[PDB]
Amino acid sequence: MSLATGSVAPAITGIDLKGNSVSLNDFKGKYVLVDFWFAGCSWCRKETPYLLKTYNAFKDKGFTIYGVSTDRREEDWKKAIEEDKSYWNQVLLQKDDVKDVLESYCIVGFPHIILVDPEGKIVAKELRGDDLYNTVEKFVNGAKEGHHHHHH
Repeated sequence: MSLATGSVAPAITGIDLKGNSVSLNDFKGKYVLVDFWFAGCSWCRKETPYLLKTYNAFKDKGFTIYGVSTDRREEDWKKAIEEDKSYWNQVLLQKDDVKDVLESYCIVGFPHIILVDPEGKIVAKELRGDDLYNTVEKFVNGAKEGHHHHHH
């Protein structure tokens, strides 16, 4: 396929709540959940709760949800964050950046969720519902700790 599990993902250029251009490399030290969404997308608004739980539970473990939105307005992007109550790293995709980013990810449809590792590679994707949480938990949570004393 165009993209594959383990392939390096391009850098996204999204504007933060203040107005700074934040890239993917700036969070390139955690498992980055790249969510492609916008206020006009019906299904993204449905999986918001799952992402919200996932972000708050894994942010400290070593994970971060990078929500990329590029709706009609910045005001509406801000509005959508208030609507969804989606408290995570939301970025406003620059209208030109959208073109490259969406295309290059082999993206011609929405929604779409990909799991990027700290090395910026798409480890997994198409994670659905609570499974996106469960899959991050599946990998990072435990069973690789080793319990070197006996329990820890």
